[PDB]
Amino acid sequence: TKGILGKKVGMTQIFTESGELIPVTVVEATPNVVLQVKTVETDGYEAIQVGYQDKREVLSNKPAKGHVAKANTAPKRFIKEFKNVELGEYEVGKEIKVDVFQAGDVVDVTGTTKGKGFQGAIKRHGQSRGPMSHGSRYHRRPGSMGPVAPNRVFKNKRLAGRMGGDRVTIQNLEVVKVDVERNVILIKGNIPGAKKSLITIKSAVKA
Amino acid sequence: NPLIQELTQEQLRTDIPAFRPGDTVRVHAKVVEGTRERIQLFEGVVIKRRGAGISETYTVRKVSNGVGVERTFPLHTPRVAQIEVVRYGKVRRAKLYYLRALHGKAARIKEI
Amino acid sequence: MIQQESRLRVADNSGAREILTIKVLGGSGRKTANIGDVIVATVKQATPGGVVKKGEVVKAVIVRTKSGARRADGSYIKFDENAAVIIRDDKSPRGTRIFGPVARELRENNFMKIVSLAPEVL
Amino acid sequence: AVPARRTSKAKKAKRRTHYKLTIKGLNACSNCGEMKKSHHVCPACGHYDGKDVMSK
Amino acid sequence: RKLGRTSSQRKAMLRDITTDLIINERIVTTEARAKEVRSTVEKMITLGKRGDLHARRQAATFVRNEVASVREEDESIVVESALQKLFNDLGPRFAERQGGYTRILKTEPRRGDAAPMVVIEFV
RNA sequence: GCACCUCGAUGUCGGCUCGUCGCAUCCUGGGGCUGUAGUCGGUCCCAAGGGUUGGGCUGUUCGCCCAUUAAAGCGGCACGCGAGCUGGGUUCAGAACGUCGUGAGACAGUUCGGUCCCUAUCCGUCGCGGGCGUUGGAAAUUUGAGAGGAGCUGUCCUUAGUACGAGAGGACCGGGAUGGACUUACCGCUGGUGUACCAGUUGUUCUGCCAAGGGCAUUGCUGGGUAGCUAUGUAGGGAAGGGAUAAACGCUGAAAGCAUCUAAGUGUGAAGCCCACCUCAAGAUGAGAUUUCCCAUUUCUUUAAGAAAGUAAGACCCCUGAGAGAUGAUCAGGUAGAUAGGUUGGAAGUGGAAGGCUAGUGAUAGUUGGAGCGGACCAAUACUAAUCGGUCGAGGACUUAAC
RNA sequence: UAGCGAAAUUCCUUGUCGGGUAAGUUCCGACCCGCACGAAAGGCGUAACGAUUUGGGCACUGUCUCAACGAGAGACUCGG
RNA sequence: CGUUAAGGAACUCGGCAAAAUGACCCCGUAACUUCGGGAGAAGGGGUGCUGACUUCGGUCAGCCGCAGUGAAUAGGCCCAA
RNA sequence: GUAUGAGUAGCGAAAGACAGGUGAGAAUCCUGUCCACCGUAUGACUAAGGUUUCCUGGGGAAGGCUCGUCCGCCCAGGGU
RNA sequence: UAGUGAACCAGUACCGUGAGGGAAAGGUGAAAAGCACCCCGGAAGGGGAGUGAAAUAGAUCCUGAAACCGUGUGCCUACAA
Ligand SMILES: [Zn+2]
Repeated sequence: TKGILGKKVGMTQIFTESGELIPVTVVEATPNVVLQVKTVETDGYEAIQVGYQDKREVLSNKPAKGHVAKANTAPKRFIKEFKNVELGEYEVGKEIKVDVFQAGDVVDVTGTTKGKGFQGAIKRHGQSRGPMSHGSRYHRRPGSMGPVAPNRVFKNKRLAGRMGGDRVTIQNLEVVKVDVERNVILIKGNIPGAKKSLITIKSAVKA
Repeated sequence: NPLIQELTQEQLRTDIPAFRPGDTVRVHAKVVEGTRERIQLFEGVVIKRRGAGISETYTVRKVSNGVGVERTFPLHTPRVAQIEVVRYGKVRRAKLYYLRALHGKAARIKEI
Repeated sequence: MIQQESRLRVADNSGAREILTIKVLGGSGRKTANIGDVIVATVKQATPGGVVKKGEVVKAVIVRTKSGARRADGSYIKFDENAAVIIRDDKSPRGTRIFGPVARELRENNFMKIVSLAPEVL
Repeated sequence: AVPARRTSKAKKAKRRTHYKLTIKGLNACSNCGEMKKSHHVCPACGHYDGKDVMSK
Repeated sequence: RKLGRTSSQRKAMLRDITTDLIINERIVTTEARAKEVRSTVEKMITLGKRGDLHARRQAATFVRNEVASVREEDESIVVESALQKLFNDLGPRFAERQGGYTRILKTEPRRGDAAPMVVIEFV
């Protein structure tokens, strides 16, 4: 239901009111413009478009500025949706500010990972080595392709092929502060993402 | 750096004295057995600093009953009452890791 | 980070000095152990007299690792040896004296007859 | 290993559809109309930015 | 950075190239060497501005110790030694300029290797 | 056992890496009986979802032994896998012992040492691009036909010293706390690396000399170390539920005036099946859906779904680049500019620069001063470099019904 | 005969007892039912010597638990 | 080719390969024996710069660094068969 | 004689950079400067062996594992 | 590719210390009348103009097949084992 996108800044520490150290990430936000309302009568499901930043006017198109123009804002970059929300309560062109997650405290964080190029068959899957001495020649290889009888190779025998670039949720994290005047949520733990990327933040599914 | 130093100015302690690595220091740390709160004491030698702002740290070495004991601390805890600079030292290094292999009448530091 | 075929020391008056580990009890393939864990172990070197002699299957508990534990404050303890104290599975030592400082994290594990014998409980 | 068979006449000309050469970025000058590469000093003109650079 | 060679050979190269542009003020080389020479020449002329130091006693690393650049006589054959030219000519030319003392142009590929080439000037 | 099969040449069993399948089930899950008081057990039925340890002695298939664990399953895949590895042992040429042979020599008797080649063409598998189609031309947001992942479990407290027992001992069903193994993501902490960062120091050489500095000696060696990448570090994960079932247990009820879970009708019922959790997904040629943008010259070929040409919306070529990267792609920008380099400030990080003064006969010490130096990190600034330009790109077929 | 003896020789065999190890069919010490040791195709001891074969300790360590980072050449892109 | 936390033969047929010792001066040195040896047995200590004293040889005082044959070259040892 | 493999593997241990020359044409030839390597040898003198490779002036069809105005290569003259 | 191994400067070139072994390679037209002169190009090479009955007989020179490599086009091909 509750949902705010945003950026990724870095890592900090916070003493809580009992005095314990806690590792803390930093997520920003902005004003938060609702773009369309999708109904069953026209689209067969129910959702809400949402998008967070301000492009310059040089960097968009006449279709984008026609699509934004029923909310009277600048053209915005990161347009996404949100499902599973009971609507009411949502006009075209509102602002879903940082106020929503004051005591939410259980949150799914869905970033997108880094990227690491081609890498070996170990670093994807943790397959162990072979021996580095006693005469061998089998230091860092991906194993054997299977048995002999089927005259082929089965599928999902994992080999080399680029690390990272796919999107990963993490379930059931806590919220520490909500700083409305500076547009910052603080989260315990670790968010998948490079800096300046997107991060979606939702109220968690598993209660 | 810009928002981080904004968001963490409430919790930076300001009343911490100035000490260089190589200075003997007491630590009036707090010991929490749940309800009870008593105050232990170190008297060691300061070896580390790690400049980071919010989360700098430092180490202290006793020599208690023949066995060396080393304990780090972050600076900005509410669970440290005071820090008492006691002595000073002629030291030309920044991190004094060479003290582990020494004993007694050889791990001495000079005084200023 | 103490494993199989790793040599501790004895901090008792129980006639043993240096011990090899055998296993890392509790679990089904646990690799390492930290302060407050239980070892099956056997005495290598010994002293004349004393109760415990060489070649005995002997349980012990780690005091003073060289990579001690995080506390929830934020401090870390790091000693300069390894040590063990031979235990009757009553959680009660065999000797009547313990040498050297002893880290506090035995109190979570209820070795309350050992901690009241240490010179300094750190 | 070792090739199993002769590859036919067709698979040559089905591999070699990506063994092409291409020219990129030919523009007219501002001073002679001669097709010379963009973001590059015009060789016969000597006239980058409308300024003669190759000067002694 | 840009790796080109082993470690000490890059230091040899970037001392060799950047004492030209101090004697000749024009160089024809490739792309990558030109961008490293951007960085190093603009780091050395700002030692050219001070005149202490320490301006002398830091410029005695990235400048070849003596390479004469003599077009001068009063009644002698007096010598400008490729560092004295920094602390006499190139220093006070840029008393009002901030950073950015170099231009790079894009001429032709070389005949033998098709390596694309570059002229570096100052102004 | 037989000799169809491979002699113009198909390597032996263990071990390493990597798995996969069957169920005659080793643990966990659900049941029936008991010569089942309780705690334990014995046997049989359903059930393949996950898991199944480190060592010591043998070349070892076998095995025996130590210590653990919920448990340390049985088999197939050329007794799995040498164009992936080991070459250990058995099966080359040397030599020796026991036994046999008159003798050259021999022994599934034994002991030491012994040359294992291959630059992937096709299918296969893992990743990534080009073209076309998707029936006017484009920019974005999605539904899910299908498919993959994940599926484990211990210990303690309380109900309770209760039920059961003469005692000895000692629960089912519930609630809570906390670990092992595995696994997703990240660098604030603990640590590692960090060869264009800082300092010390030996030899010799060079910048004329003293002072100050470069070159070479594995980066000369030694002590620290930023970003980036990292685990043994940090945080999280398997929760809770729904529907139809298996073995088993019934309710009602006759065939067969009783009985009886079954033929008519109606239920309970497992880590298993289908959902629920995460990911991919319209080349799903059955090519889906919504929002927004753009509206007409010449030739007649004979007007047909004709050709040819300049455009609109928009994309590309080229250039500065990294949060991306084998190349191509992706993403940030291109003077309506902070895209990179420099400049001015800082920060991490070394630990007190050069010059000069004082104290010392000297090596050296103090002070001018937390000084000097400062790769990737943080802000401000158009000074230098992305100017000039060019290429591609629609005018919207037919039938029928409803209006 | 002396002298040795589960041996470079022993099928049964991992003979039996002692030592060494948490655990030792390999090693060392002893016994004798030597399948089938034995006196110049020499028997039994032996200091020094051995790029000889076998068993065990100290010190040291990426061989290992379990991997991580950096440098150079090849691999990749463009020209011959 | 260079470096590594904690552990230090758990790898393996086998410590194969790497790591560790290595220069000069001084103290000290076993069983056994063919009396020559073993023996560099094992195990330890010192090294830089300045001043004075000194016949010779070194001593005494002082100074600095984590480390003073500061780089390169230069034996791992013991117990049994 | 010509294909396929395929415009793939390889291009046979080592440090170069710039300015000015000549020329139809230059990273590869000439000259200048700085840097770097060996230095019980990559320095000097001779015995075998080779048999004109020596010097001067021209040339770029083939050889040189690329290019080449250059060469121990081709042409002409000449030296013990 | 026959006929001597050798129709051509063949027991030669080349291979082995040596005894020995041992190749491939014929054809312009009748007559060299073998392309003066002009243009591109450093040259090679080519296009005109000529000699010639013929130059698609231009010196690798009568005729000139096949594999192999190219250019242009009438028909077909992007849900197919
Ligand atoms: Zn022009």
